[PDB]
Amino acid sequence: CEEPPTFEAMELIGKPKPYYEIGERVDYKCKKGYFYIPPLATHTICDRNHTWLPVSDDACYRETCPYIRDPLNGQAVPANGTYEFGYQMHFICNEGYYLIGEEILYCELKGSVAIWSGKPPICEKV
Amino acid sequence: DNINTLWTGVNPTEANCQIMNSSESNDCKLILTLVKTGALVTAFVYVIGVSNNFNMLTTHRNINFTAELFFDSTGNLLTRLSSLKTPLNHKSGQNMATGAITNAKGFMPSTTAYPFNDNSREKENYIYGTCYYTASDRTAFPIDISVMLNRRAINDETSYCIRITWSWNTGDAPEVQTSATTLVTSPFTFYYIREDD
Amino acid sequence: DNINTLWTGVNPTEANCQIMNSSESNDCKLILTLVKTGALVTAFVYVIGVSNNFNMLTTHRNINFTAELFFDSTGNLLTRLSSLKTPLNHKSGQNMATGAITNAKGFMPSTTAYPFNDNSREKENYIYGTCYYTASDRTAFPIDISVMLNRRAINDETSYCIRITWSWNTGDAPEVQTSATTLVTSPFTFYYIREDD
Amino acid sequence: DNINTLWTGVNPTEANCQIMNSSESNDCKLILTLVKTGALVTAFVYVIGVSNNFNMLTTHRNINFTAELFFDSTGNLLTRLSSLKTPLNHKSGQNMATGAITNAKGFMPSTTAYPFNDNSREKENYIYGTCYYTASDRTAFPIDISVMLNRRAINDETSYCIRITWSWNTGDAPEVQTSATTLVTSPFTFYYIREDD
Amino acid sequence: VLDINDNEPVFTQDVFVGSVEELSAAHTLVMKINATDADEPNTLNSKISYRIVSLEPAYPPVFYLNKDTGEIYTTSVTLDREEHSSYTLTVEARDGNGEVTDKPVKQAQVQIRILDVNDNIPVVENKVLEGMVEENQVNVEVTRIKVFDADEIGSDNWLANFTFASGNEGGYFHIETDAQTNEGIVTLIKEVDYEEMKNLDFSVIVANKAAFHKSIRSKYKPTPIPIKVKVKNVKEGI
Repeated sequence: CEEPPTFEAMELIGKPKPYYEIGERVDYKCKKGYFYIPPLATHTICDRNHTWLPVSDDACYRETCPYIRDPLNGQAVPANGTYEFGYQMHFICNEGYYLIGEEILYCELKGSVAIWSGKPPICEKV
Repeated sequence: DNINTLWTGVNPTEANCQIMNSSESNDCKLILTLVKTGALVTAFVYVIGVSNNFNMLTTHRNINFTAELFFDSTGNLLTRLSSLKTPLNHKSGQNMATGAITNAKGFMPSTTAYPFNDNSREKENYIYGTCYYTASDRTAFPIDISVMLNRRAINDETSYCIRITWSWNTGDAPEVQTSATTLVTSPFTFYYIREDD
Repeated sequence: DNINTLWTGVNPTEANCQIMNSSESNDCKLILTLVKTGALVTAFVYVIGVSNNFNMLTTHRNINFTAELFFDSTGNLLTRLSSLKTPLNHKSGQNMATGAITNAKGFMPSTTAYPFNDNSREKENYIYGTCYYTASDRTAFPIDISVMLNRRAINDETSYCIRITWSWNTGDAPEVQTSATTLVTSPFTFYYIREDD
Repeated sequence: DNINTLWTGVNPTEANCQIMNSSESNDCKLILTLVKTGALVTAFVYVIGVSNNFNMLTTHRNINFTAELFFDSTGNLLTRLSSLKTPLNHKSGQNMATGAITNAKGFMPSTTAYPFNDNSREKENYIYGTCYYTASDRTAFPIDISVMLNRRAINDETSYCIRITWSWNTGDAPEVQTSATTLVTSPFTFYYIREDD
Repeated sequence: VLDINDNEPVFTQDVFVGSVEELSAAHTLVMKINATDADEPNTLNSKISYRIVSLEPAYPPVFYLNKDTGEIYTTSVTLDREEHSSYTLTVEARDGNGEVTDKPVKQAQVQIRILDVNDNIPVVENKVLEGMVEENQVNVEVTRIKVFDADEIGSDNWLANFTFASGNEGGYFHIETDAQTNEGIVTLIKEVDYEEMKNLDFSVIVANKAAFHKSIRSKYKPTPIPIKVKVKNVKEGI
């Protein structure tokens, strides 16, 4: 094999080598900001075909931000229907109330931690 | 040879301690372990909030709550008076073993080091420290811990007493209404001279 | 009966840990000792700076560096993933014993007390404390230590994890360009419930 | 199996330590316990004031006082130079045992981890912490503790050294003239690597 | 014949009154509420079930009324007198089932006063303090210093006790405490010669008359507040 595959959310461990003998095993590690869930494998072996046996980055899942409860007299909703980072959260105030804080929050990955871009707003009576 | 340990067990399934007497239907889960180290006992204590009224404390600026453990002359927990409503026992894996307690008295605070009803040595009956609360924004929040060892007996059965008071008094609460999830305090480790077996 | 200790040894001859991701080769000397005390494990950790870049960290006002230790199902350290690049072993004098580890798993953090990928119990996976740095002027500069236990895995082999993050963020750095000699941290001792042998 | 403890006994009848350099006729009661925990030693130390001059320290806003323990090649205390004026012995109930000490050397600070006359590893000979003093009005005043381990030997006999320095610098004295009763320090527990048996 | 809940418990007084100290621990008896009847005691229709109908200001939940005993305690939410000086409670007593029914029952008012403890360090609002001493003048107010404390107005926890950190070893200045506004009146009690050019600046520390509470003691850092003193150059003549 002359090319250990590259993936979006999982990085090879160690310095890549130009060539690996048949049977050599290469292990990966889930990238900074992603975390492993079993039972999918995160390693591969160079077969007799000079092709790496099938392996995918489905083992690692994106880091998620803390859960937010609905503001009093309000309603929070995952803008993209989940909590993984790089996504946003929307807030809506009921008919009889108005929003006072940030309308939309963005959950961003700082280093290895996903954090919300601010604090949840509140709804105030009109 | 696990008899050196006496603990509540790791993550009990159901709440095993009532801290707030204002509530019923035990409102918390107290993880307390005591391990013999020669002439000392190392105590490893923390609390997991279960009830809504307990978990809502993180939303308040000023808080104080105490866990009281009264042990009889044989070293067995007085469940009726104690905040911890389940007996302590030896380590059997990650749980509590079932059977008689092997030298419970050895785990009790020493009466000589920590006496009863003696004002002249009152100051010897206090231990202090700090634990931490992990907030939603991942910023650690310091919580003061005061441990009083067998200073005052309540009735004729109380032979040893441990009162662990968690408290905090700051300007801003650790959490807000829409972020508070559960009150889990970082483990607090302290030491005390132990009564003879 | 030295099997109750799992440590790096006392002052290893050569640097055994690589912390700075910005650097290559080992840059410091991580002294880590785990003692099995009944139902707990006492961890005793500190760092001795070796590389010039690592030692120069004392000149910067806001710094944080993390030592990652990953252990497989048998409790053996995963060298390629962990910052420490030499396996721990039992006590033999002031050096590491040579041979298979007798029940390494027993020294690993308990999965029940400290779970994996459980968002409802995240707060249970954190410990905090303070260590100290002895400045050139013999004053103690405080350093914050955050220990994260086996919350998140990174591959199919990592079964336990200890992340020890040293940090400080102050107006003035502990040292200046001309006084920086070596970066060593006062020992930090913490405790955690241990997985069954 | 009490040979794992080396202490001064729980509340000795008569004072057994001379701290204040300004007085003689040893003036305080230093309770010290050393417990062997695998490859470490747990040191559990506090001081109970006896003489009036010591107990009057609480009426001052800036105090420091040091206990120096010097140990020979066999780990036996040098009663002539050490602040403590009674040999340490093993646990026998709440009192010291009578007889030769069984492997005293194993309790001493390790020369390898903590060396003599080495300005490159000076920073490795310091440990730091905090204890508390309980006032009459139930106020816990924090007291800084610095432990210097076997860095400098005054004479030929000294093979190991432990210098425990208590200090506080507060705003208002913890006590007044009519309120000081005794200067009891809340227990302080630290750890150090122990010399080979 | 079986006794029935045809009547209601009679409160021993229309307006119950008690008090509790600020920063009091959890589960300290604040009051006891008393009510009785004329039925057979220790029965379903005679056991008195107390219930808090309402609490002004209702937040935080700082009090707890035991239904079986009628004694009002504090709870884990520690009191803070500065946030709320007093609390009002509308309470009621019932029997039989002991639950809230459509039929109303007599209600009583319970007024709980929070007793102030010295849990706030005074601060000096003025940042630039400078007097102007007239030469060779005795018993003259040199200047004033503003002190603020959030504790109860008029109590020993609010009045400021001024002490001289330094700069008055010559016994020149004395500070009185104006309790009307909790201020420090710095006055000169000795003659000063401008030719001597006596360097009259000093530094003082501010503290409440009563001793500080255990919650803030051991955290008190007495930062010296300097005050600069100028001496007038009186033109006696040439």
